[PDB]
Amino acid sequence: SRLYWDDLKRKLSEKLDSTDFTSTIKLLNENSYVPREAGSQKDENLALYVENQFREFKLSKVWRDQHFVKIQVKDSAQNSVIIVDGRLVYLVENPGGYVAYSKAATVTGKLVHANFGTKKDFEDLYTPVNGSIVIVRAGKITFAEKVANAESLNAIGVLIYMDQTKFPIVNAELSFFGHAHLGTGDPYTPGFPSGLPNIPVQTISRAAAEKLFGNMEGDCPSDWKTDSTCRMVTSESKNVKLTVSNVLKEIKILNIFGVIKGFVEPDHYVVVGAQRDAWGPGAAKSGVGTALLLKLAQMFSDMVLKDGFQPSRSIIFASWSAGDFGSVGATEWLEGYLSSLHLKAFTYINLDKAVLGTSNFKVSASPLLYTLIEKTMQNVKHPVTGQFLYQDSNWASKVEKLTLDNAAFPFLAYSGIPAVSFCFCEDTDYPYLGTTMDTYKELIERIPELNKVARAAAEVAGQFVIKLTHDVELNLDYERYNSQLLSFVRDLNQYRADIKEMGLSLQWLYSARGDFFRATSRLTTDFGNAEKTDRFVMKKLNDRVMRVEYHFLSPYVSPKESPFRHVFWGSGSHTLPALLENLKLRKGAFNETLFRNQLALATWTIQGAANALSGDVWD
Amino acid sequence: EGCASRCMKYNDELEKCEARMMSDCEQELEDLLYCLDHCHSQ
Ligand SMILES: *[C@@H]1O[C@H](CO)[C@@H](O)[C@H](O)[C@H]1NC(C)=O
Ligand SMILES: *[C@@H]1O[C@H](CO)[C@@H](O)[C@H](O)[C@H]1NC(C)=O
Repeated sequence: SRLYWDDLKRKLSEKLDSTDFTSTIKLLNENSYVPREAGSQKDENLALYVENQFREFKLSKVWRDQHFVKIQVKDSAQNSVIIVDGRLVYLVENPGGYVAYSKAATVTGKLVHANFGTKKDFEDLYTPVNGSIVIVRAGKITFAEKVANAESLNAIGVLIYMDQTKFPIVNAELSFFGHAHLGTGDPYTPGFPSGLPNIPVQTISRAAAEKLFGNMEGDCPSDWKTDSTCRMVTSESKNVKLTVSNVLKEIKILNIFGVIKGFVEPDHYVVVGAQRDAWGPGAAKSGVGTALLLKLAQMFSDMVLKDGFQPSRSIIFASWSAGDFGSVGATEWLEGYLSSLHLKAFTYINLDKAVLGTSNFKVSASPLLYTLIEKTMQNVKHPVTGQFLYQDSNWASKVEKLTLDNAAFPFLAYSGIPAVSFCFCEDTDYPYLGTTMDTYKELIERIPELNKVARAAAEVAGQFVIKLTHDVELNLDYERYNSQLLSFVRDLNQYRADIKEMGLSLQWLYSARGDFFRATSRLTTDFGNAEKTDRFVMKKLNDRVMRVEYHFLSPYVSPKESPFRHVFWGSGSHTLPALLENLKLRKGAFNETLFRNQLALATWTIQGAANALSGDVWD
Repeated sequence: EGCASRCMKYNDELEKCEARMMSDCEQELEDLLYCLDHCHSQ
């Protein structure tokens, strides 16, 4: 009997009901696999464990992908934070954590609080930060962005801590880790035998921060909603000395892969991935994802070998290393297939940090995946309330774009592959990420129904996979870009009068929007008319749909200078938001020459994406 | 029918209005955008 969606959905649900996710999470907190910094013996032990599991599940093929990359680690000299009061000097902390890609340096000066280190946070301070060290709270934005924002204003170093209000942790002495590269991948290693900080940056404990605040004056504003102990600026008699001595080290990292080959179009794949490495025990950070990855591979393999599931397209499971350093393992893999990966991999599903709580279900993705997400929400229940996830029909207008710290980001913004990340979470951040308290014990105490929540995260990802691989057609919603383009043109249209003043016209941009619109309609019509059983018609149409995301990567910038080339979701002067940010200044921070080029290049990119949607040259 | 075909009449009205305006189209845009964002293809 040929299986249909209803049969597959009910089979998945059946297998999930008997799956024990918590045993696997707990096994990854055993002493043989913690802590597991990238390139460590323990990371490697876990890789080889994952490999041998994939083999046990009888995946079609299992393989290793190795890279040598340069990371930064702690030196043998301790990093330190010291109060200089001249007549006396005393140690505040030798911190147990560090920030990777810090400049190694020693600096001394005033200490100034900048809240979270957002651009607006700095703008609202009464104290200029130039020539000073800045202290900020973790959260809201990445460490890399905090450091970049501080550097932009000529700060000389950055301290980062977890305040009790946002991060209610009983232990005030807890250390933590992150990285400050404003990018992904290995920023160091040349092309023979970059978003990096030029100032030192260091994580300190809350206790350390509180000792600093005891040498500081001024209450913090109440709208910061932070602890009552917070203070704003060092006293005139005191300065802070920060010493960072981190060193570079070459490591070998292993990405572990397994595939279930498609029955019809094995050369096209959905890729499902999870970070394996972590500073410290990494239960929520890496354990949960890796457990999901293992259980999904096992279940899908069983569905194919025992239950008659015949996926049309391939399913790849990827266990990545050096995720903690900026998706380094995944980025290195992407970079090997510059310009061609999008012809093979048609979607990426990230599993990292999929279970951080119970209250909310959040999703970030390429618009191409929005219909798939919507249909999946209609068919998965919330693991505590029992209600289906689809309770807001206007959800798609609220989604936030993927960020630089999410492993799905480079797949979309660098490689042009539609990608999705999702989680069950709270409003508050999970407090133990990047610490030695990120353990199975803490995770099960905070989420005692962890097994049912993991089951729901598995069901989401499992349903994505089935939808993407089952039918002869691709469930990718290219028409979703009509709303994204129109929304942009709406934002641009606020500056119509500026545009007239400069002697320019939007006619060709309008016209390119209209061309893309009609071109998506025609492609939809063609799918509607195609003989669904003709493997040759369908492979041609599906090949076309797989190039839609890639054609929003600007062809006018080097991926070595600006890796995130996607004009909607990427970063730099070629993006559509950057065009609007410049034009916003014209009311001489505004650059008219840049704007002219930006309008031209955007228009060419959108028009070229419309043309690319036509089948043959004579159409 | 897909969303682009369902909403085609509104796309045409916007283009017709842009064409007039080049010899404010905010409503014609708002209408299209509304139709696109409230359309569920599946
Ligand atoms: C910050 O810049 C101002 C203005 O140029 C300068 O006078 C001051 O010395 C600088 N502050 C420090 C602490 O370097
Ligand atoms: C304005 O942009 C153009 C083109 O990118 C560039 O050559 C020029 O340096 C920019 N001018 C300023 C003042 O930044």
